[PDB]
Amino acid sequence: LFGTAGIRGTLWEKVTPELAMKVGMAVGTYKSGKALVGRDGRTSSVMLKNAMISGLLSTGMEVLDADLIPTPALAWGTRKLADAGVMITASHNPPTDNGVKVFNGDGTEFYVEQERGLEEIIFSGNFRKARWDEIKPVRNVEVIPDYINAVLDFVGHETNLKVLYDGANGAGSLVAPYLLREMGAKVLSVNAHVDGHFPGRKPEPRYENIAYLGKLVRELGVDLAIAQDGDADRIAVFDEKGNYVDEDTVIALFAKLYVEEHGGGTVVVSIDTGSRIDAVVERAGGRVVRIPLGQPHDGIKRYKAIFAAEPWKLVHPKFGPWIDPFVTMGLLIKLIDENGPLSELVKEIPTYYLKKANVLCPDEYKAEVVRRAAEEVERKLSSEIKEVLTISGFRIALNDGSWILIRPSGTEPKIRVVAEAPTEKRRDELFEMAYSTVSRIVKEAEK
Amino acid sequence: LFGTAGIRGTLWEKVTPELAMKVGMAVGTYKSGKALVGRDGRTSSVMLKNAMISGLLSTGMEVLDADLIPTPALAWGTRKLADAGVMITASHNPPTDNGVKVFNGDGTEFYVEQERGLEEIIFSGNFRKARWDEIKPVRNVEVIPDYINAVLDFVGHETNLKVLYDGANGAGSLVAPYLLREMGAKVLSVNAHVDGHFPGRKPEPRYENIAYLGKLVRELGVDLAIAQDGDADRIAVFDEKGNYVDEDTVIALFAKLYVEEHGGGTVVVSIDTGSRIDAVVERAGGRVVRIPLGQPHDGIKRYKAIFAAEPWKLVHPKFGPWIDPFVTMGLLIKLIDENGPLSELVKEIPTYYLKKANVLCPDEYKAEVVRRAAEEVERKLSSEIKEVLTISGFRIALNDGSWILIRPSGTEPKIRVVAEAPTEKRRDELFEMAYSTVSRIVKEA
Amino acid sequence: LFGTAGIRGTLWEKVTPELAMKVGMAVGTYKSGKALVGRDGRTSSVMLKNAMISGLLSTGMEVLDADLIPTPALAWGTRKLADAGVMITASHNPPTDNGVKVFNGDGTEFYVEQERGLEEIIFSGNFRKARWDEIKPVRNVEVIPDYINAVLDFVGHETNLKVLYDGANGAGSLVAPYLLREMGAKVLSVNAHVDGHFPGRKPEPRYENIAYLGKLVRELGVDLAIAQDGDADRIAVFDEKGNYVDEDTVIALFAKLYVEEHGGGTVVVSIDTGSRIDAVVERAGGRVVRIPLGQPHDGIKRYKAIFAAEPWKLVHPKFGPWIDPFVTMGLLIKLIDENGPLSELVKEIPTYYLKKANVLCPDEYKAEVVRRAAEEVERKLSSEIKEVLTISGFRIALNDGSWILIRPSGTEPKIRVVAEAPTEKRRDELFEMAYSTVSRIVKEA
Amino acid sequence: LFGTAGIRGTLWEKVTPELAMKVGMAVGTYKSGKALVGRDGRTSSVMLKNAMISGLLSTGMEVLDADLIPTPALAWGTRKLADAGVMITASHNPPTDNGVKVFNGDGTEFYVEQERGLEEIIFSGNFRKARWDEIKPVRNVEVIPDYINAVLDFVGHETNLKVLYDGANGAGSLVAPYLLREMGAKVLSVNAHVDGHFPGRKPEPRYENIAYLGKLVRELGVDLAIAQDGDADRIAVFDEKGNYVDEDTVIALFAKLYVEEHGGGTVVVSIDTGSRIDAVVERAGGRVVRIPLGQPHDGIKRYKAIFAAEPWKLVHPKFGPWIDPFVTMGLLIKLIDENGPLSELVKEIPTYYLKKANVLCPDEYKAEVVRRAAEEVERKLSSEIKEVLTISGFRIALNDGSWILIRPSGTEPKIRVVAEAPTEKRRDELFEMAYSTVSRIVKEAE
Repeated sequence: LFGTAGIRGTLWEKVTPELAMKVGMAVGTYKSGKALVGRDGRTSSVMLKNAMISGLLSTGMEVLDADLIPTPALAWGTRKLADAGVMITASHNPPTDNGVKVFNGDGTEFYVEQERGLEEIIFSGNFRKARWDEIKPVRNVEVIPDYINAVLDFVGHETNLKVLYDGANGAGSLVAPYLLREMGAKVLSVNAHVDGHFPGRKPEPRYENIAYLGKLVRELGVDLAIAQDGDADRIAVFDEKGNYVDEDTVIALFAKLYVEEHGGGTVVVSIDTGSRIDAVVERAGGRVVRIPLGQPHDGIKRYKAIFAAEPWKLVHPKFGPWIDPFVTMGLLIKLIDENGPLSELVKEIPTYYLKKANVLCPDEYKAEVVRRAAEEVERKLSSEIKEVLTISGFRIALNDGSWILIRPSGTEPKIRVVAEAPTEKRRDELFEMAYSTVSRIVKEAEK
Repeated sequence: LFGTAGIRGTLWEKVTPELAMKVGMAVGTYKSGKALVGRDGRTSSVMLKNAMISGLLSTGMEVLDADLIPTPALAWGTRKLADAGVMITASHNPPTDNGVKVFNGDGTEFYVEQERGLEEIIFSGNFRKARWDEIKPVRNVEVIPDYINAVLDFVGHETNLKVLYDGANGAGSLVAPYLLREMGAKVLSVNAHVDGHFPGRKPEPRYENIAYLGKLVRELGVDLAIAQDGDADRIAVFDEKGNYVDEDTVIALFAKLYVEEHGGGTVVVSIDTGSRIDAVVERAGGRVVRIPLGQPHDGIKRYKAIFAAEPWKLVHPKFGPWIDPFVTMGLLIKLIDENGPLSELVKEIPTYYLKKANVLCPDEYKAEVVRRAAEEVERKLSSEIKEVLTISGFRIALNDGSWILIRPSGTEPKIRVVAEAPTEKRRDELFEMAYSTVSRIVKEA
Repeated sequence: LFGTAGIRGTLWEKVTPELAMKVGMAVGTYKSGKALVGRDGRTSSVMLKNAMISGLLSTGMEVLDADLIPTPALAWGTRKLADAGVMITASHNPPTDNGVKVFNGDGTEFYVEQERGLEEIIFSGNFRKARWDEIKPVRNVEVIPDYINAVLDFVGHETNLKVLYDGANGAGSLVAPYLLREMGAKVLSVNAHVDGHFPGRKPEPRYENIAYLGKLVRELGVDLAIAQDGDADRIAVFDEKGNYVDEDTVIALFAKLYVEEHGGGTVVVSIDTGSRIDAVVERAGGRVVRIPLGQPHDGIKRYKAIFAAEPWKLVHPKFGPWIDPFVTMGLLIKLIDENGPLSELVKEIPTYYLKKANVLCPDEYKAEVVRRAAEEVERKLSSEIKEVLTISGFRIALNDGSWILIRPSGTEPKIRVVAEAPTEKRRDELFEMAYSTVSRIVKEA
Repeated sequence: LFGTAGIRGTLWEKVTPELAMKVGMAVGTYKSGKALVGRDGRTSSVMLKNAMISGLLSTGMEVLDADLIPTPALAWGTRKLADAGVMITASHNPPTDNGVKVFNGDGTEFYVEQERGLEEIIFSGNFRKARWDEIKPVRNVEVIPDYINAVLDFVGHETNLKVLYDGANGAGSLVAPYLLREMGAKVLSVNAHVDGHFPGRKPEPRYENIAYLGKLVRELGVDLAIAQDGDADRIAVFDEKGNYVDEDTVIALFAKLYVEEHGGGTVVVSIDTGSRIDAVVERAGGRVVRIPLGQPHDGIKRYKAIFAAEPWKLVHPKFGPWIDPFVTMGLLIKLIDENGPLSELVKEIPTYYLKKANVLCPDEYKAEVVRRAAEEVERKLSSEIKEVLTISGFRIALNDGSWILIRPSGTEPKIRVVAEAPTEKRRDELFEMAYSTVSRIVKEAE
């Protein structure tokens, strides 16, 4: 059931009312006391929330119903109010899809160990049943105003910046515009009316889904563009010139800020974030530990990290251990007002050049093909190896700051192939090697 | 799954979230358009309503959420607003129980065809599945105030009577006090805070549960007492003396007034309602048909009748097809204001005397036992037999207005034994005979 | 505008939407930050709450709207949530009336200088005005469940008692029956549906408005009857024998309880409470001080008291400064469960005999009549005299524990007369002296 | 208290909680039965709505609380649900201001006679007071989804057009995006999160507040842009090329559509809508009658009109006697899908050239300066006069389709001066004559 980022899938195939009721029933067998429930704007979300609540109620848990809320606010509100938290969302997936994310009473997403717990209870049907006289009444709660205040107290900044905010027709529309305006920003919102058909654009704030914003920034005269996904756990940014600031740069900006403050410390990033981060962290005298994509919070506990991130998701541990783009965009505005325009701050981040691509493989082979292709690429680059990470596929780092990721995704039946180098010519050289080496090996096992 | 009146049963045994959702899914596979959804105050109802609503939504039906409402208001609202109605309730059962009642867009409970249809669909697992872009938002609706206005306009009576209302800690507490006050009634309410532990009393307004009201009537100086079940589709009444006005006298009163205004016409009642009703209806020039316990309005269509009833449950078809105790309490008060105290109006209703007991019998041998027992009673009394009905067990009617009913039960494993006579002796004789005939057959096989 | 415990009067006469708006304006000129807003169930209370809320918002205060909650829950919620509280209510006044009560961030009612401060601002019309961009959104808050949990945690007692709860169709109906149920009590409720017409009875839980409850306690076999007013700040109790436990007996029971645990300590009662409190407190080695009818907490601050009370209104300082009958309720159940049936417990209380009546008197002839009709009775009986109190009219205490009270009413044009003595004779002779001493000096002018 | 379109003003100066409570007390003295109450997103709207409901309750009226709703949804819901309608809004004014609009049970705005009735009642203090036992409980109602269903039913059109919707941070944002999506439109919204600070732009959809939209239309490849005000009773449009379609062109598309349908009929437009209406109405065999600003509904009963409009505000009598930009945007999409791109459709509208400015005049003179100036411009144009309307200021129509408006606004120390002509030279020449004539006569009385 759980992938890397919760339970996610297409309606009727994987995600059903029946399952959502099973997950509530399992959350109230594994955990007890109070459950904070929230949902995103998808057409199926109220249907799945009513199932979830039916499930949670059946176990004797007191349900606190927050209804339509961004995921971060559900994580924050869970810490403040509840013993467990449940979010109805498929985040960045199309409107055919929904899912469930589960949170603990400290605001952290479920650990791998806790997910397997919940699945064992679902597979067994061994659910805690309340007596009739232990079934607690639902309590409606209003979290967004408290969340917005907690984010303004944390950020401690006033602005006059003009800001373009793109809400993907999602839960961020009920929080980001108001937060920015409270800070004294002049907000021009796009896709900031909540709509589960995602009429504005595909909700995932990939560059190709939000490219129009770069043009909007120049015409409008804004200091900064901010885009989100449907449950607003992601953040994407454009500068005052309408340049897309890519995800590694956004992370590098904060990785530098955090390490320089502390005069050092551990930063934790995903296996698939690049050398912009190692570059600015080492120069300022801290270190980088890489972990699998999915659990940026996990790294904080293990490595005592001051900052953790994956592409589009930063964690601000002094605020709390959830991905918090509301903190992120608040602090990005403080960075600009305190140091000058965003395009000049991105110049102080070194250029690397990434090139990724999927290369299709059956799920039966997947793992064999990666293991055999990592060995071959290592051998061909043996003169240049700095380190091989094995924690999530194979990340091969080279002496000059280049690296290759060869990794199977947990879901789709294919292999992820990333290469990054300090030059375009070498981005191309290494990507070709990695791509074609995987391509050729795939078609071997396929005959 | 469906008995006489909805799906009922105990939490976790037969009634679950899983089933509540499958029923929603079934209703939205069998019908389309709008579902009006309501619940009573049991501790499990919001949980089941959540599951139900998930069900309904998954089929592309547009849910209207009326939340905590009495069943008659759900029936009325279903006719105003929706193509189907669903009610989370077990009406008069203990706090441990809940269930679902399903209504059509004209306000009638499911007919047997439609119950079976729904049962097949659940068994099949073949539920209609909306596409993501056909799942409809929930609409919250406030029914009670419009329901109250509709009763008030139908009854068209102001009053100054003092009324004692017992809402059985249930859904009636949100409606009857306010309808009585709007009519002019001075209401003293008991058990009129909503609570699914039913702390005040067992919710079923059987005399044995509501008999304290008798003495309360005396002290408080009230004209009338009204008592209800947890979803408020039952009504029981006490008079100004504090005397219980049993369920046939109540039906008799309504039978009498309906057959008079008309100048005759048909009155459908249950197979277990006795001769108080036959007496007033023939005297005022009308006829009585009988059906099985379940939906009095089945009768109305079938026997073009002007009134129908079972014990506690009266239908006023000029208003609508559903059991409507809110109409009943409004017309009882109108009756009294126009004609004089209730105790006076009940003297003008012939006495008969009823004794009833249940004899346990396995759900398996029920048809078998009755069969023999009834033909034995037919033989032992053959000189007197005026009529035998086989529609629900056997109702053996004698020449001297007496009768014996020997009926198999539905949701319990017992046979139901009843006698009505015009004397305490002729009663005691026909019952302590009829009971021991069934009793002795059950002690063989 | 303010009397002893709030602004109150007749709709359209003294209390208007206009006044309700000016008070909101005045509160948010005198204070800043957050205002918690609550109301009782009177017909006019939503109209005045809207006017009140418009007032507060206009000053830049952040309004927290609790809607329909009892006064104690508003005072409790104010301490938890806000810088000021506002209650729309006239507590025990008839349905023709409403009012406002203003609370501080610690949950105390308006102190006199706040009252005067507020009145000058209203007369002046110089109200703080928010700029457009400082008017704050209303926040809806659910207080009752949290207030219920706070009271349970403080009473620390589960029971199995049967209890008769009479909510005067008022705000207590949404709270008492559920607090009693979560403890384990089997609640039988009367007048426990909210109704601003107060159909059940006069909302003031005077013996003669709630008399009927006595013969009802016997009938149902309850261990205790509890009655409140419409805002539920008041409590009145009958025992399992259906004997009215008069209001000093209740006070004395808690007096005894609070002083015995402590080993002495001081007890603030109002000037018109009797010798029952004097006796159980001295006996237990504690000290009794009298203050005027108003706010019993003024006593806790001044005299570091462990317990304050007036007739029908107890304060439990360990919980909070407000009159809290939800705490009284629960500690009284815990008393009975720990020391036996209530009728027994009221026997361990000394008996005195009380009589009172009102003499109509113009406002300008109150200051005059009393002082000069008290000079007189002070001289006649200056043999016995143990102490005269003049802090609130004249209260003449004798050496045999007897006493007389002549007092000018706050909010009505009449002189109040009270006599109490250890004996049936000594009582009836004092009341008849003092009552006709006034009546006579009235017809001088 | 009432100006053109309801009671409007700056917070604390004219518009107060105490005023809003008086207006409620007045409406429940002038009218009986049920009152539907709505508001816009202004920071003061909840404060004034609470005061309004307090007033209305005090008179025994049954209050139906629709909360935050656009004005057109309030007029339609009033017709469905109630005997009176109240809207808390200052519509297009800055966030410093608020206001009250009142509506009859048939969904018409209050007539001048009805406004005086209310003002007298407010000025006398003689409000109907309910007895305690007649104060009715407030009923919360959900109008928007019923309203969207009625507009979709009335429009009878499915689409796949791309559409830029600009909600000006206002009540339109809760209806227009959903009504467009349900028609099949691919909606990209700007300023479609409600906020009383109007952070996106000034909510009045004059061209100069919404100029940026024309630029976004091109970049984004949209077929149509639609911009509204704060209460969404106004509509403004840009075509697929980012061309601002001016308010007379929008009215004219619809005058022509309505007059071609009926082969004739009367169209009622305000005194300051110009000649492109006359061109398409006469060419299809209909006639144009003019009335003053603010009363476009008054045309329907008075002149039996099939369509009525003033700049930004169109009435579709067959749906209701209120300004309904939701019906408008729906019918524009239907127009475009059935006839071709918007830019092509506006080419079939004859070109006139307008030029407007104000001239400062003390309130004490105003009337005198306009009367004298109009007599003087008439005489100078005497060889050319088609018609001179006096119903609101002086509108001087010439034989060639040109015209001059000289009008004192009934709320400000200035005189409004319009001139339109088939040609640029004639525009300039006629505007030069009228502007300078008025400008001179002002300073003599000084």
